[PDB]
Amino acid sequence: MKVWLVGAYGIVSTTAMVGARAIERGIAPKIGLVSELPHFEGIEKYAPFSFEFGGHEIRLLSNAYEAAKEHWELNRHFDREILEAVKSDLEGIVARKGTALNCGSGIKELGDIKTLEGEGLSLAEMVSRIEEDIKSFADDETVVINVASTEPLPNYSEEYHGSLEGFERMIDEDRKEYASASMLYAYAALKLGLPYANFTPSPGSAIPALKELAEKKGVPHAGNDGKTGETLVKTTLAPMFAYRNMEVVGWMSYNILGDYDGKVLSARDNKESKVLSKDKVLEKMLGYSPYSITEIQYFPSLVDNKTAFDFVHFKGFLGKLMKFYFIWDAIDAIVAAPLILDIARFLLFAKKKGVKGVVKEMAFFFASPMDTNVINTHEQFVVLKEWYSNLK
Amino acid sequence: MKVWLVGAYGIVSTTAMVGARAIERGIAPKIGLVSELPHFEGIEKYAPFSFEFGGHEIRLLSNAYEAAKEHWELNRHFDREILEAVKSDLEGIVARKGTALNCGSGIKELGDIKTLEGEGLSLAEMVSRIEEDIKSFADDETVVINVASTEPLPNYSEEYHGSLEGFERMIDEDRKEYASASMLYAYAALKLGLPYANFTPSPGSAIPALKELAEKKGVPHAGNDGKTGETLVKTTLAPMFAYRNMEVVGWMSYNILGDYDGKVLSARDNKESKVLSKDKVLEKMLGYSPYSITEIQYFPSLVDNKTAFDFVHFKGFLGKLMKFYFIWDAIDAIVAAPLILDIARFLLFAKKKGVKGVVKEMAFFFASPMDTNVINTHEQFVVLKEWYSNLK
Amino acid sequence: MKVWLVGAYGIVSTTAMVGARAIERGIAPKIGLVSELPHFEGIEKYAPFSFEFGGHEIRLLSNAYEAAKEHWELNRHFDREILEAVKSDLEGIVARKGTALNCGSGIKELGDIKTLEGEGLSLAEMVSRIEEDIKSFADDETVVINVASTEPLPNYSEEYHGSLEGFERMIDEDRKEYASASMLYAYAALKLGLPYANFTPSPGSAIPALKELAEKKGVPHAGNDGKTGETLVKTTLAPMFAYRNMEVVGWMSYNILGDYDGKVLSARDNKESKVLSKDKVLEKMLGYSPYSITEIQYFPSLVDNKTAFDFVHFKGFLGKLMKFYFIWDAIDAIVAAPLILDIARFLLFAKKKGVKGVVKEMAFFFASPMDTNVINTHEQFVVLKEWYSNLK
Amino acid sequence: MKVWLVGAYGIVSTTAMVGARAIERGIAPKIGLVSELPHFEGIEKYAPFSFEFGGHEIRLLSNAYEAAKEHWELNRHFDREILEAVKSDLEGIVARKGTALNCGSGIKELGDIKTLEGEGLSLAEMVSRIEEDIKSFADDETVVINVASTEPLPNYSEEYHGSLEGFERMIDEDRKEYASASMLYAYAALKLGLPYANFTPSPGSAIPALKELAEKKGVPHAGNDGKTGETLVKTTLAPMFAYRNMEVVGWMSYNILGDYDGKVLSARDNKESKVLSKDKVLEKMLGYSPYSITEIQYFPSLVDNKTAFDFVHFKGFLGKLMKFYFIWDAIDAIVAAPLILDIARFLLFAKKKGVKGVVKEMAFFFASPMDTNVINTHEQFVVLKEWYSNLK
Ligand SMILES: NC(=O)c1ccc[n+]([C@@H]2O[C@H](COP(=O)([O-])OP(=O)(O)OC[C@H]3O[C@@H](n4cnc5c(N)ncnc54)[C@H](O)[C@@H]3O)[C@@H](O)[C@H]2O)c1
Ligand SMILES: NC(=O)c1ccc[n+]([C@@H]2O[C@H](COP(=O)([O-])OP(=O)(O)OC[C@H]3O[C@@H](n4cnc5c(N)ncnc54)[C@H](O)[C@@H]3O)[C@@H](O)[C@H]2O)c1
Ligand SMILES: NC(=O)c1ccc[n+]([C@@H]2O[C@H](COP(=O)([O-])OP(=O)(O)OC[C@H]3O[C@@H](n4cnc5c(N)ncnc54)[C@H](O)[C@@H]3O)[C@@H](O)[C@H]2O)c1
Ligand SMILES: NC(=O)c1ccc[n+]([C@@H]2O[C@H](COP(=O)([O-])OP(=O)(O)OC[C@H]3O[C@@H](n4cnc5c(N)ncnc54)[C@H](O)[C@@H]3O)[C@@H](O)[C@H]2O)c1
Ligand code: NA
Ligand code: NA
Repeated sequence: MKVWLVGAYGIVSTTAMVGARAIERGIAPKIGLVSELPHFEGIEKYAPFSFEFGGHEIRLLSNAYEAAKEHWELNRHFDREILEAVKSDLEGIVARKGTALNCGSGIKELGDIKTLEGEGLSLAEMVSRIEEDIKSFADDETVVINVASTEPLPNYSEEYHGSLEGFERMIDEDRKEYASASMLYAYAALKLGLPYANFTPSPGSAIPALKELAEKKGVPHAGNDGKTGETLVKTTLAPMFAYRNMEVVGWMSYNILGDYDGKVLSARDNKESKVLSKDKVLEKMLGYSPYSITEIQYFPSLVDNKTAFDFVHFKGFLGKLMKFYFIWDAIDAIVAAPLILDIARFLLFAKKKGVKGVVKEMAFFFASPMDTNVINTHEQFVVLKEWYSNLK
Repeated sequence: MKVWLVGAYGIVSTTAMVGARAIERGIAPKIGLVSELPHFEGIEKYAPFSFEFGGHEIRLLSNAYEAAKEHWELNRHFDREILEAVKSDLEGIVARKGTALNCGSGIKELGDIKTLEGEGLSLAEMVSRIEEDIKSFADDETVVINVASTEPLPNYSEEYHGSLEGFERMIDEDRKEYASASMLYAYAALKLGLPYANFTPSPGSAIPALKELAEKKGVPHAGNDGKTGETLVKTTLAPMFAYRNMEVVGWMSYNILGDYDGKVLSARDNKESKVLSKDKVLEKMLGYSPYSITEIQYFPSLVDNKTAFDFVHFKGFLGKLMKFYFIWDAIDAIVAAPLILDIARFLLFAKKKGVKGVVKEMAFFFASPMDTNVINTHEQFVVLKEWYSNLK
Repeated sequence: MKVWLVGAYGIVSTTAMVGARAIERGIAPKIGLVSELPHFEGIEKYAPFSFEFGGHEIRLLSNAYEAAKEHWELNRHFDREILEAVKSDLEGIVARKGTALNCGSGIKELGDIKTLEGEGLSLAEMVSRIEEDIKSFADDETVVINVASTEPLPNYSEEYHGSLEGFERMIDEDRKEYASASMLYAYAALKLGLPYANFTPSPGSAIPALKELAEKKGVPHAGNDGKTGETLVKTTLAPMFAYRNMEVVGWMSYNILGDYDGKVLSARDNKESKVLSKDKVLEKMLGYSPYSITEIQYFPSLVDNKTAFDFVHFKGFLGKLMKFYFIWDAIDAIVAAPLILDIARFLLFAKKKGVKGVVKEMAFFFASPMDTNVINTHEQFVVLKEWYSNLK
Repeated sequence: MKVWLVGAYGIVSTTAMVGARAIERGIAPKIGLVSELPHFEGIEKYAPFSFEFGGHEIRLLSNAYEAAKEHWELNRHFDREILEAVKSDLEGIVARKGTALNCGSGIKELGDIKTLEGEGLSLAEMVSRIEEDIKSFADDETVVINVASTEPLPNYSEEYHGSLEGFERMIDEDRKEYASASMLYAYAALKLGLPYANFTPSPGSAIPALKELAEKKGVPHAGNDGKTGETLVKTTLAPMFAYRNMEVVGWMSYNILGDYDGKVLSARDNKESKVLSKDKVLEKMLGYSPYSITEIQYFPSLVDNKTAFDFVHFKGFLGKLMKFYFIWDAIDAIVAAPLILDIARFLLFAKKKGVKGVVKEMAFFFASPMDTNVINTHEQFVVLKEWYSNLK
């Protein structure tokens, strides 16, 4: 299958590419791949483990190997022998210039960038380049996945976001104020009849306009925002207090990280998308609102080794207060990268099975899952297993 | 309903009694009570929130109020106004002298004790006092729950434990070597047609002899070992790694506590029952065996404020190792005490609904649940909800 | 001796008062009192353990017992028997209405307040009430200590802060813009020839104008900002990396707390005083600047139980990076309150020994110590011991 | 200078060798070297940064490069380019067969070993091989440092350990029962007039017999047991509670590690040497005995990445209990290896300055420092600085 990655030179993107190749060459295990669990045996009938890659970027590098290597130098998150083994493969992956339209002040942290909008292109002209890029690469087994930097909250517009007609009128009118890069890539993917997933808390296809487009086109889509680390633990652990009839009175989540993701998320406007995603999970599992504080701060020495410190203050029998602490220490690209490959496979599977619109049953992968109130990790995994079984 | 508590003067026992009374008087909330979750509405039809208490003990105190107060002085785990409010009530609860037969070297840590066996009584004579004590208290809504100190592993015997006939032959023969206090209390309870639960990892009714007895008598029973803190987190969290196809390579669980439970568990023979319970959970959820280390050490300054430190070392994508730490800081009697009341209620419910034998669907309460391979906290809670629904 | 406490109804203030009385009555130990260490034996010759209290406040309560009780209800940070024992004593302590001039937006978090400036009083008129309040209480063994809410950074003024003449010209001119409450209380104390200490990071007497005043008057003064918890650990631990020739590349300090101090510090302008104090310590001990992030966030369930999470990322041999984490869990008023009594005693001692100006050798108590580059806790304690020895 | 390393193929030993070479070649910084702090400028006059290596071992490898590489494969604790750069250098370092006499049951965990005693050699014959090995390598700038596996407590003997005459009588009598490998290597080193240091808690030269020998020969010696991680933090932090007149009521230290050191220390007899060293530090800094629990458990996934979890329970003002937690996450060989080079340099310095007997002022490096009650890290560092200054 083919995967078009928006933000193709990112650490998550390049690790997914390195990882695909290393597994295909038989020099890495299948650990971390949800699609490789016994319950999903038979997936390879519709979505075998075989990947070709293309994508959009705004940072300037020659190919995905120079990109993967840049990240590897700072993080060393796979062995040099894996880097060497996948070199000629990744050297052949060359991203196309994309759009960073309305992607927030955090974008400046990426350094040297080139964009479609910086060429003077209108919305219609940008959509045409984006679509030409993708359609030149795409086949009948192609999926588009957004792993680009996190955008700020979009400028609100009922008219331009509320219906596909309104959104297409937005493009016709070149009303850039109400468009963001993530909507334009999603629009392009769905217009081309290609399954789409959003690994970020940027809007992407999560607006009614694009939800309507996906349904009309009969195209499956999924998101938003990878649930890889702290939020995974949060949606696994929070239910434990509810099952035991305890009240969570306070929940602190402090996340520190470096690298390009920490760098963009350090900006107050970009950060807001992520912070809301992380916070709002508690109410959806508990029914009520614990005093919740969630922060992300740049901490350059950690690079891609995002560390989270959580503190849960909870009441039990006779109103007595008690304390739980956790510290999560992992490489963000390690927990994220296989999920990209898993999502591509589940999207292709769903496409072949005639699924269209929001694949709500893919909630398990996401911190802000579209069209569902299933947030509990355990319930989500059951829903994913049962969905697949019902379609296999 | 009536509850006979073996280890009636313990901190868990006395807190359950204090808590029952405080709720009944309307000066405490219902927080911590699983039987009070919306899904279990209607339980009060069969098991209303109303408790009378008796029990067995070996430590010397006048009544359960002097006992509750002893623990309260060191822990202060409920307000003085709760202590005062429940005083005359608990003053009327007077334990009967029980047996500490083969309850391990840790028993010495309890200080001044008196026992049935120290009177020179045979197994048959001890069973008769135990049964006379219970039957004098019991009615048709009475349950027996063991919350006594944790015993060592029992002396192995196929003959005396393997069948009810063999066990009754053991008593007839006064073969004390193959009996423990927890089996004798369980035997007495089941012989009297009373539902029984074991909040400890002592054998209790978890031997084939007594399992056979419960079935024959048509009596429901449950256990073993309250899952209140570290083991709860372990059975909630471990599944998260499996769902994400990660390998747990190492799991450290270090528990430090004081008070009488830490004191008895400091003894190497008693400790073994608990350590096995805590450890064996991982394999049953994962399918394989992470390098697992579990320890309990006495630490007197903490008193009943058991603190656990856990460290999970795990592999993900491309074999990369990552780290998760947690620290649990709670009052053991706070997380345990409502479960005693919940168990009494669910046992009475099951009794009225014609349930008999091991109530495997009560696994949710226990670290070593009898007759089940359902260990996952989420699966256990679903099983408990579905069980109740199917019987309501 | 007598102690005038600015912010007399605060949790630190009222705990110091409760604590003084309880020790004097012989129902509490002397634990926590630096002035009670063997090395300071003989202090009682000049500053015996004997305290009378008065002070300024802006929150509305009848006396210091109602104030201490308000905090005790939420925190329970000493036993009810201590509360009862010190009741009639604290009932006789009645604060006088003070000034909250330019004390930042965080002041609004205190609820119902009354102030001198809200009466329409000029700077000269306010200074006269403040001075009349203090001088009516003061004797030849009286000290003034500021434990009021933390102020924002003051409005900068070379002219009005740079010399005593400029500062007195500020008052004559009623130029409120360049005055804050903490400077006015400090001015009043020093004008009255009374030793002064600032337990907060508010400016207080730490401006050249007031430093000049203290010298002229021959009066000892000390500050700023109690070093009680996270910053104490930081100044104890940081030196360990320097001694071992390791480079600290990153230091995260995250502090969460509730109660009135967390409430005022939640305001972005007030918070800035504290955050700078906490951060700048590293450079002064290390010679260089680790990437340092320090935050304080309100977290109401913790009340006065401030919890800090720190993360130290450090390089050693061959440039290899390593990790250290700590979690501090204490009651802020517990670590602060004895230091108030200690400071009063050391200030009276210094006064009797003819010390005047900044008592730099009291650095040990403070996170922003005036007139010194001694920050290391170990060096500070040696300096304090040697200072006292040289004057005893 | 030359350094003879007992346990030459260990991870600490081989990292010190790799590190020496990498610095000398100018491809690594001087971070981690105490001898490279500004205060020790001028050391290079007597002990320049220049190292040749030999040593004793019992595990079977061809040379120190194959040994360093074995550890590097599992730990990756320096870059492959460092490994490559120092290859031909380390290939030329070939250990001589040593003795593992009375080195405990933990020795079995090392796998395939060959020893002098396994040849049938008496004590006198073994001492002669050990001495011939060392004297063939040694010059006038040679030091012997023990970095071999930790031994159990020795068999007690006043006669054979109490005086040099008694110890030499032990050898003459071939009384192996009262000798251990570490005493024999130390004896050999001192008999040859060579400075000696013990990086382990094995006895080494810390018996009166050998202390007497070192004095007679006019030879400087140092130890015992590297203070690199948890014990360093403990001796840095404990003083903070004393300075503030707080009582430490409990201190938990839990250490988990893998690799050969964790493997040998997993044995109950070997472990005892280390556990006593770690524990006894508190009393020497505090004057009293907090309830202290210290454990070391094998945890193979961590390899040389020893992780410690500490919990400090402490009383302050009014007897209120408070909590401090730390987690130490480092590579043991990283914090240890430069100290080996530092110790060699300080020993050579002391030798040239006419120092003889126990160099008590090297306490700073050690968890069980010989001939001193200075345990506080801050006091130790001052003593080290002042010692050097007084001799430079
Ligand atoms: N565990 C995780 O790493 C994780 C978890 C949840 C969400 N996410 C989200 O996934 C995304 C990728 O994470 P990452 O660590 O790889 O970040 P990254 O910065 O390394 O990669 C993102 C890439 O996108 C490019 N980019 C930014 N805006 C673009 C645009 N408009 N069009 C095309 N390219 C653009 C950047 O130049 C960069 O190369 C981020 O949004 C992140 O917040 C990551
Ligand atoms: N969170 C928890 O507190 C928790 C969780 C799981 C299991 N448990 C188990 O529940 C039990 C109670 O815990 P606790 O903190 O109340 O301990 P506890 O020591 O305070 O109470 C146990 C009581 O049992 C009495 N006893 C001991 N052996 C007896 C015997 N053979 N017959 C009659 N009485 C006997 C003791 O004197 C004591 O009063 C322990 O076995 C404990 O390990 C507790
Ligand atoms: N461990 C610690 O508690 C600690 C450590 C370092 C610094 N401090 C500082 O000490 C101070 C007291 O801490 P706390 O917990 O008692 O806070 P608190 O809010 O309980 O007490 C401060 C009191 O000052 C009063 N106040 C505010 N502004 C005033 C003004 N201008 N004039 C007179 N009264 C005023 C408030 O009404 C309040 O009663 C705070 O500034 C705090 O940041 C505390
Ligand atoms: N941070 C630290 O690594 C640290 C801190 C304090 C103390 N120490 C001590 O330093 C020593 C070395 O630590 P390590 O991690 O390198 O352990 P290691 O096991 O890797 O190295 C020790 C070497 O000594 C050899 N050995 C054992 N007994 C011997 C004997 N009698 N004669 C000659 N060789 C022998 C072993 O084969 C091994 O190669 C251990 O005793 C350890 O406990 C280490
Ligand atoms: Na805690
Ligand atoms: Na870590």
